[PDB]
Amino acid sequence: AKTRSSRAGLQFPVGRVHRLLRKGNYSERVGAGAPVYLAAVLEYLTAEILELAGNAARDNKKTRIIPRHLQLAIRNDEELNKLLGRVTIAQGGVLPNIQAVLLP
Amino acid sequence: KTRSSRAGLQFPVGRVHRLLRKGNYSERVGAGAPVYLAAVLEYLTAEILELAGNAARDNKKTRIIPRHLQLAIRNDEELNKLLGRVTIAQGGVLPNIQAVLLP
Amino acid sequence: DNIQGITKPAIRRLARRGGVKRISGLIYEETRGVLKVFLENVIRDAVTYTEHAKRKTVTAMDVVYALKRQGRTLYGFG
Amino acid sequence: DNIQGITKPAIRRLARRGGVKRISGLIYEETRGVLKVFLENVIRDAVTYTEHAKRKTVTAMDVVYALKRQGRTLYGFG
Amino acid sequence: QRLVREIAQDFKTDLRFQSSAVMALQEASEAYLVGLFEDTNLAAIHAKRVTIMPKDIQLARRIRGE
Amino acid sequence: HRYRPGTVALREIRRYQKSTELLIRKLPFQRLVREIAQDFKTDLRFQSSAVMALQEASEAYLVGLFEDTNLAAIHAKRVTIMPKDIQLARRIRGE
Amino acid sequence: ESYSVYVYKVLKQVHPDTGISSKAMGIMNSFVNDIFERIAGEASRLAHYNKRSTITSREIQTAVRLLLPGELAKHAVSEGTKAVTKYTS
Amino acid sequence: SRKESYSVYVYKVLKQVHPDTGISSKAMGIMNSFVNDIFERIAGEASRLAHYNKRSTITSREIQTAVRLLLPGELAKHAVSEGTKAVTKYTS
Amino acid sequence: AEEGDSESEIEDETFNPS
DNA sequence: AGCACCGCTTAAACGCACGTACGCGCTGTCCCCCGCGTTTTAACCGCCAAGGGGATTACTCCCTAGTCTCCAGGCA
DNA sequence: TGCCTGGAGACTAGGGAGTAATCCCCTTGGCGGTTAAAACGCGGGGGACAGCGCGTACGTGCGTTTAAGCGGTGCTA
Repeated sequence: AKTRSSRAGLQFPVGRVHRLLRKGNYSERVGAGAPVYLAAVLEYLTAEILELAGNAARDNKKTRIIPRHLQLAIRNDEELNKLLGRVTIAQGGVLPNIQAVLLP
Repeated sequence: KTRSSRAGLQFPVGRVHRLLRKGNYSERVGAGAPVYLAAVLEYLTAEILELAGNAARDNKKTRIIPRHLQLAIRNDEELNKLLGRVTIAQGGVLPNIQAVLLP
Repeated sequence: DNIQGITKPAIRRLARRGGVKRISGLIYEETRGVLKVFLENVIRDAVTYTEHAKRKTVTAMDVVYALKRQGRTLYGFG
Repeated sequence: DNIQGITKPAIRRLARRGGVKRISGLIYEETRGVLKVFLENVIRDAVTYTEHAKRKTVTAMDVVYALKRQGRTLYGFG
Repeated sequence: QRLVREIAQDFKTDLRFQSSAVMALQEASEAYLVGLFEDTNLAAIHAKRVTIMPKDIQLARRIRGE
Repeated sequence: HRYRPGTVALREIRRYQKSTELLIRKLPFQRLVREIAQDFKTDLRFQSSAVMALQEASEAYLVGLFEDTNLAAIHAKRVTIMPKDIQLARRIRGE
Repeated sequence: ESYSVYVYKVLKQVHPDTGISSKAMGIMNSFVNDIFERIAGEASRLAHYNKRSTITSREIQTAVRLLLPGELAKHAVSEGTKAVTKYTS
Repeated sequence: SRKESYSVYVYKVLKQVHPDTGISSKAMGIMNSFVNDIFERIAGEASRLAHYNKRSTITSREIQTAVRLLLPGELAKHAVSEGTKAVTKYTS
Repeated sequence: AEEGDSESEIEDETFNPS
C-alpha cells in the first residue's frame, strides 16, 4: 500500500494538503493533481531557502541554523527579499550597512 | 411581505443572503447577518450620498458627478481613511498650493 | 520608440496638476522609465489573467483585477 | 506615566542599530508618541479579538492576527 | 495606445484590446504619476529648493517602498 | 587618551548592527503595555509571548523608521537627524 | 443586475430634488461591492479562528468594529442593532 | 492534544541538501510559519481564480496560474518546472 | 446670471435604471 | 464590436531668442551634542504560594438546510 | 408594459452550539540581594545656520510644422 507522496516522488505529504484544501472553504471540488503540484512547489521553496541558510551557517563557522542565518539568507537573495518584503523575523536582527558619507 | 419591509430598510435582504451562501465564506451563513449587513451598507450609502449632495449644492448643480464624489470623500476625515487606497476615475485632486511657493 | 510619444508638455502638465512650480531637464527621462516599469507590471498581470481565461481579447475587468493585485483599487470600470 | 520608562539610551541604541551617527535632542518626544500610537492600534485590535473570543486572557495569536491585519506578518510565535 | 500595444507584444503575440481596458490603464497611470509628483514636491521642498531633481524622485521611490 | 567625536558612535553602530538582542527593557515596556490595554476592555490578563511579540514588532517598526529618518537627513545634506525628518518619512510612508 | 434602483431610493430620501449620473452610479456600485467583500471576508476570517461553522450577527458586528473608524463604527453598530431588533419584534 | 506540524518534513528536506547541518526550534517555527503563509497565499489566490471564471473545481491549472502570478522572476519558472515534473510522474 | 459650459456634464451621463 | 483605411481641419508640439532668478560654492560664528567620570537606582534572578480561568466532556434544545408550492418585483 | 425568474410560506430532521462540572496549568503578587545601567555634570570641538557672490539653466513669447481628433465605410475574428 504505497502512499501518494511515494508515487509522486516528493517529501512533503499529499493527504494532509488535500485535507487542508477540502477543509478550508476554498471551493466545492478539489482536483487530484493540485495537492501534488502544491507540495512540489512548497518542497522546492523549502529546499531553496534551506540551501542559503546552510551556506550562511557554513560561512559563520557553525553547525546549526539560527534565525540570524535565516535573516541573512533571505535578505542576501533578491527574489526572496521581494517575496518576503513585508515579513518580520523574530530574533533575526538587521544587515550591516553604513552610508559612505557618515565615515571618513 | 418582504424582509426589507419587516426590518424597515431599503437595500434587499434576499440578494445579500444569496451572495452570502453563494460566495464560499462558511459552510453556513447565520441569519440576522444579511439584515445587519444591509443596514450597514444603507447607512454608508446614505452618508456618501449626503456628503455628495452637499458638495453638489455648493457648486450650483443638480446632478452628482465623480468630481463631487471625490470632493465629498477627500474632504472628510474618516472616509479618506476608509478609502485611502482607492482611485476614482474622472475624479481629480484637491486644490492646494504649498506656502513656500506663493510670492 | 513609442516612449517618445509621451511628450514633454504632457509630463509638464502632469507636474502642474501635481503642484510643481519649476521643472529641471531630466524629470522627463526619469518619468518615462517609471511609467514603463509600472505599465510592464500591470500589462504582465493582465495578460496572465487573459491567458488563464482562455480568451484572446483583453477586457477591462482583467485590468481592474491586476490593479487590485498591485493594491490600487479603481472605481468606475466595473 | 510609563512612556517615560522608554529611556534615552534605549532610543539611542535603537538609532545606533538604525545607522544614525549623530542625534539631536528632540527625537525622543516624537519617538515616544509614535510608539504610543502604534501600541494604541495593535493592542486595540488584540483586545477586540480577545473580546470576541469570550476570553479573560490576551494570547499571542491575537497579537499575530492584529499584526497580520495591519500588514506586519511576524514569524516565530505560531 | 501604441505604447501599450508595443509593450504588450512582448508577452503574447497577436492580442486584441478593448477601449475601457486602455482607459483604465490611462486613469491608473495618471493617478500614479500625480501621486509620485505630489510626494516628490515635498521631497524638493524639504531639500530647501524649488526646482525638482531626479534624486528627489529616487528618494520618494526609496521611502515609499518601490 | 580620549576618542575624537564619531569613533565611539561608529563603534556602537558596528556592534549593534552585529548583535541581535533586544534593546528596550522588559518591565518598563510591560508596565507601558498593561496600562495602554485596559482602555479597550475590562480585566485584561496577559501571556508572556504576547508582550514578547509586541516588543519585537515595536523595535522592528522603530528601526525601520530610523532608517528612513537617516535617509531624509542625508538627503537634506546633514548628519544630525531632526523631528522634521521623521515627519517627512511618515508623510511619504502614508501615515 | 445591480444596486442602482436602491441607490435611487436612498438618494431620494436625503436630497429630494437632485439627480445622479451613470458614472457616479457605477462608482457607488463599486463602493457597495467593495465594502460587501471586505465585511464578508473579515467575517469569514473570524469564524475560522474559533472553529465555528457559521456566520452570525455577532460575527458581522465584530467585522464592522475592526474595519470601520471610531465615530463611523458606533453609528453602524447602532443602525444594525436597531434593524436586527425590528426584524424579530 | 495531538497537533499538526511540518518539522519532520523540513528535517527530511534539510538532510538532503546539507548532510551535516542541524536546526533549532526557533528556526523550525519560522519554517513552519513560512510554509503556512505560502500555503495560505497560494490557496487564497487559487480560490479567487476559481470564482472569476465561474468554476467550482480547483485544479492544477488554477494552482499553476496562482503560482505564476505570485512568484517573481526565475523562481516561478523553476516552481512550474518542479510541479509539472511531479504531476507528470504521478499519472504514470 | 452666469453659467458654465454644459459639455462638462455631457461627458458623464446619469445612470439609467432601465 | 475590433481593426483597417481615408479625407479634412486645426489645435498642439517644436524650435529659437533672450533675460533673470536661483542653485551652488565659500566663509564666519557660536551653540550644542559627545566622550568621560562619579553617584544613585531599580532590573534581574531566585524562590515561594494562592487561585482564576483555559480546556475538556457530557447532555440536550433549537436553528437552519432541504423540499415543495405559489406568486409578485424588477429588467429590458 | 411583459413576464418570468427569483423571493416568500410551511414543515421536518439532524447535528451544531449552549450550559454545567471539574481538573490543573499558568498568571499574578511578594521579599531579598547584587550590580549593571541610568542619571547628572563638564569641558570642548564640530557642525548647523546665516550672509554673499556668481554663472547658467530654465522660464516666457512668437512662427512654423505636424499629427491628433472627427466623421464615414467596410470586413471579419
